Amino acid sequence: LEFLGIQPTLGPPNQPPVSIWLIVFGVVMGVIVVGIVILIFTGIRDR
Amino acid sequence: VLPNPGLDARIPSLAELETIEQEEASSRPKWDNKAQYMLTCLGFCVGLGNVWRFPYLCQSHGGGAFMIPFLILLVLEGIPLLYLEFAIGQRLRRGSLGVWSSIHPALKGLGLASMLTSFMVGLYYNTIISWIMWYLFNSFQEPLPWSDCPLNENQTGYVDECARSSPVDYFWYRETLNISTSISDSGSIQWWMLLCLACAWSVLYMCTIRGIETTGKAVYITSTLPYVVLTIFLIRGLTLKGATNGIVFLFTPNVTELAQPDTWLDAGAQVFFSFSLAFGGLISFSSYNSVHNNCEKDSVIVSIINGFTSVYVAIVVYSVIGFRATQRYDDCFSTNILTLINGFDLPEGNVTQENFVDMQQRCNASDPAAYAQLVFQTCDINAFLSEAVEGTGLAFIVFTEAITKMPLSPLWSVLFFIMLFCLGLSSMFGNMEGVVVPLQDLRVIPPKWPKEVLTGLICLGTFLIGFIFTLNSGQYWLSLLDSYAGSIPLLIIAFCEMFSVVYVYGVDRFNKDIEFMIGHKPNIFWQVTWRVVSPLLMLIIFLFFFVVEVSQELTYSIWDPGYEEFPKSQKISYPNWVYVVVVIVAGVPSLTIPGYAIYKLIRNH
Ligand SMILES: *[C@@H]1O[C@H](CO)[C@@H](O[C@@H]2O[C@H](CO)[C@@H](O)[C@H](O)[C@H]2NC(C)=O)[C@H](O)[C@H]1NC(C)=O
Ligand SMILES: *[C@@H]1O[C@H](CO)[C@@H](O[C@@H]2O[C@H](CO)[C@@H](O)[C@H](O)[C@H]2NC(C)=O)[C@H](O)[C@H]1NC(C)=O
Ligand SMILES: CCCNC(=O)COc1ccc(Br)c(C)c1
Ligand SMILES: *[C@@H]1O[C@H](CO)[C@@H](O)[C@H](O)[C@H]1NC(C)=O
Ligand SMILES: *[C@@H]1O[C@H](CO)[C@@H](O)[C@H](O)[C@H]1NC(C)=O
Repeated sequence: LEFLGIQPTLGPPNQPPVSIWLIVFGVVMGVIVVGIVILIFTGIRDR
Repeated sequence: VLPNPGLDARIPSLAELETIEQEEASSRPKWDNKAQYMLTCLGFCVGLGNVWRFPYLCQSHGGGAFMIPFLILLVLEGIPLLYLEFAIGQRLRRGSLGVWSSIHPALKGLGLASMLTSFMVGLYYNTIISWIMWYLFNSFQEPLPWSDCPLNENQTGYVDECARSSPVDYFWYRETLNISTSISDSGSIQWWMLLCLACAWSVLYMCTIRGIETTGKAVYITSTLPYVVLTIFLIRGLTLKGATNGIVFLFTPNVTELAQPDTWLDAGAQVFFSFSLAFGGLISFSSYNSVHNNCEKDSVIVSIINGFTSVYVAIVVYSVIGFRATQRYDDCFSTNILTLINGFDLPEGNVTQENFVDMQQRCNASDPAAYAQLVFQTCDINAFLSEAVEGTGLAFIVFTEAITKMPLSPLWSVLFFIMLFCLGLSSMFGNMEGVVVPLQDLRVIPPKWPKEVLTGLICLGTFLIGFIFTLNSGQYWLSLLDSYAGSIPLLIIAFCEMFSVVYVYGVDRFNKDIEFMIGHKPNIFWQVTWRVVSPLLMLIIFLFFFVVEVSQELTYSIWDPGYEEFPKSQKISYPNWVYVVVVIVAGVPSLTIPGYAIYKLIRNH
């Protein structure tokens, strides 16, 4: 239903407020550093 | 006859092998089982092959017209080279540098050449993995970021760059890459890329912290995950819209393309990447097992599975391409129908796909000189299907939008990028093992110096030198590096390996030692391939590449919003100084032979 001279303009979306990519990177890096810490501890545990 | 040209009494002798095989000496890594070694070799081969290299060339040169020469050259050259590489190891019991220095120790240059080539390949790689994981991070949400354009400051219409082009090209070239108009022009560090690259390097270093003893476990799911995901893509990629539409396009050859030999030029290079030859790699994998292993069966099964996986990935890629082309053609036809209907105010349901030409003729006959105001565009299949993307657009641009059109887009997006990440990780494992091993093999490192320290130091150094790719001109530099990395160094390394095996050492002694080690003397096929088939066939393509190096032009597509016909490719040639860069890869291998000859001639007296 178009009026040939009147077009919609109010369509602003604001879905992501926190940039989920940042939190995903953060949890991935936390897991990575935990893994490297346990790996180096086990490697140095070669007593 | 005793065909030993005065090279014995210094190589690890056969009696030395008998003495070492009956007491299992320690201080040497060994695979837990033949499966952990089969699987890691398979993962390295598939990782080097089927990411950013095989599908891109398959869809760039036409498809089918490239698969046939690739298959014939693979079955003629890769199997002999793979068997030779796998059997020269497990015999001299050393790494690539050590193996090539054990016999005829005058040169030792091919080992360091392979070291440098692997280092460069890993340098330009692991940036692809950084981009893959960055695209993976932005998943896990229903409104995928590349599906929609961002609103301008006017809050009424889209941005000009995002409107003249697609949302996906904007999310890649601008939101992620932040590419520059010029090539020499640089920018900030682009902290997103720095964070992603640091994450990639950290996960790689953690995965191979202690070397083989960890990687053998790491591959157990890393070299097997991109086989259970890919298959299901088939059951999705066939029966959605393009069943026997893109696959049929792939299956029919192209006689015109085979006439142009340029495709052949790349095809050979592909097998070097497909079978992971010319690197250190498999040698360190090969010379880590017992002396009672059947190398021929290993080579044949690896080659067969590699060919099968190549066929699989080609089928899936062209399936997605055909589905996308069909969708674009359908939407263009619908736009044409809508234009006619709005022009002449016919009932909406009267014109369809098949009754369009007759109604168009009726419309112009009825009311001439008013139809002429309409702008009609033409669209037919085999015009969208023949369109080829350059660079790394195959997925970041094609597969992303094809996924968005699909119903449950985030799920297949995340699983596809996980597959890609796993393939890249297996690849990086493979060319990482070919690094440090030569460094610890040349034996100048201080004694204690635990391997973890050396791996960390090399990882941080590679991170520092790869810092460059995180700039605003990183994509251009990566394309420039890839335009010359590979091919010629790999061809030179293969020629050196073949020459050293055939002339130095000897074919006859090779037959004797393989017969004593496991038996099953190679039949005439292998002997004729190593004698005149493989070396001559590789030398002719090397010469052909050298000849056509003079006439191929030198340019690259650029992303300049401030330029007319913006959604089109622009070529601006190359700067005058960038040529100097490629010289660093020009004459690496044969530098040390004259130096050693001079040292021998002038040092004795
Ligand atoms: C088969 O391969 C040839 C090899 O290029 C294709 O040729 C290109 O076709 C496009 C559009 O017709 C032209 O712009 C180029 O000039 C052609 N290439 C050459 C040789 O210059 C041909 O279209 C392909 N046909 C298919 C896909 O079956
Ligand atoms: C619609 O009608 C136009 C008339 O303008 C068609 O064009 C002309 O067709 C005659 C052939 O009898 C040619 O000699 C002219 O050169 C054409 N152009 C003119 C007069 O400007 C036109 O072909 C029709 N549109 C379509 C379907 O193409
Ligand atoms: C990632 C940089 C270049 N882009 C590509 O290689 C994408 O092409 C591929 C590669 C592998 C696989 Br499986 C599939 C399904 C597609
Ligand atoms: C990165 O992109 C934004 C716009 O999205 C732009 O303003 C900025 O200048 C870009 N970064 C650099 C160093 O140019
Ligand atoms: C659809 O096209 C036909 C022939 O032009 C004509 O009857 C009319 O334009 C449409 N049909 C009906 C029932 O309206």
